[PDB]
Amino acid sequence: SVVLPVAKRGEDILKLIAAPVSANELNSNWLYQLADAMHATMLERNGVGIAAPQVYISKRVIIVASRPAPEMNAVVMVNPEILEFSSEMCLGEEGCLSVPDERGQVERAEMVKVKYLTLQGEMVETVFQGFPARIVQHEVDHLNGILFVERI
Amino acid sequence: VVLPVAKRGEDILKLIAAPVSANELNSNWLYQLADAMHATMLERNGVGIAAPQVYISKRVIIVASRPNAPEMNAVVMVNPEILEFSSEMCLGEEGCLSVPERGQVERAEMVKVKYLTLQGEMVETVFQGFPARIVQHEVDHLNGILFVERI
Ligand SMILES: O=C(CSC(=O)[C@H](Cc1ccccc1)CC(F)(F)F)c1ccccc1
Ligand SMILES: O=C(CSC(=O)[C@H](Cc1ccccc1)CC(F)(F)F)c1ccccc1
Ligand SMILES: [Zn+2]
Ligand SMILES: [Zn+2]
Repeated sequence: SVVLPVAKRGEDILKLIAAPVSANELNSNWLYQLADAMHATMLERNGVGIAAPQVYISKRVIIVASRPAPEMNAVVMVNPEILEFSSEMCLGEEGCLSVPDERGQVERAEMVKVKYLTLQGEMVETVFQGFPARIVQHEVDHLNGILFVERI
Repeated sequence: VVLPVAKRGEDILKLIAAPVSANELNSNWLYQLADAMHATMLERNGVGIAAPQVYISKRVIIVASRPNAPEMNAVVMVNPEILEFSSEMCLGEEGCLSVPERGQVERAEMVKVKYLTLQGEMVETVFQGFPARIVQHEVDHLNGILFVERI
């Protein structure tokens, strides 16, 4: 697997709205390869999530992978949409692979309901709670051109 | 896979693309990116393409001259760098997949270019005429410049 270089704060790739994955790209070796390189890069940097823009790819693909932090199976999400944010809020320390040695506290929704496509192109809707929810929110923020430092 | 192409107005096209790292050379990832760029260029009837045009902010281009012009084999260039521009200029009709306006643009008639192959071999070559325009156009994409800004 390839470990990819990661963009840092100050690079404007992080400030765009990433383009949706088109229909022809679903279930393609192009998309599987992209996701595998993201995944490998996330593991090599000890991240618990990653977004394509952070590897210079302005496409709506994220990975949510909470691990020590509670432990989940990693989930790849293509064109994710948060359909509902809870009004209940949780605060917690966040970091970012794109913002080396800078931590802060961000208020996030405690639960989100998210609709996304798998790499094959199947639609799934999943509710996230707690730390996994914060990860989803942070990564969707990356796809929209927002760093966490802007929500401190 | 035919990739969607960004259009003039989208910021992805104005960035300075980031160099491809050593780890990506000779990887299934890179070959797959180049294949997808190549297929996209063909489906849109282009003679070149640069990764930023398919939402990938990386310094990869293809140069693929053919009539409607010399016929060449498609060359994939990683981290290309123009080492020299001739002071001799030449004007030619250009179009762009991202500006779907044509225009008459002045280019260096000759360029000397260094790049990496997909396998990681470092290579140097000179281009003349239309292939040299194509190279200049695509390197401009890597530095956030569209041909309409040169008119
Ligand atoms: O490994 C990190 C480095 S940063 C990280 O994993 C971000 C994900 C994240 C961390 C904490 C809260 C929400 C999201 C990844 C980014 F920036 F690549 F998306 C980590 C930070 C805090 C707690 C546990 C682990
Ligand atoms: O299909 C086009 C439209 S554009 C095109 O192929 C651009 C490449 C180009 C064409 C002509 C001169 C210089 C560059 C592609 C771009 F934008 F991706 F780089 C075409 C134009 C002139 C000659 C042959 C074909
Ligand atoms: Zn981040
Ligand atoms: Zn162009």
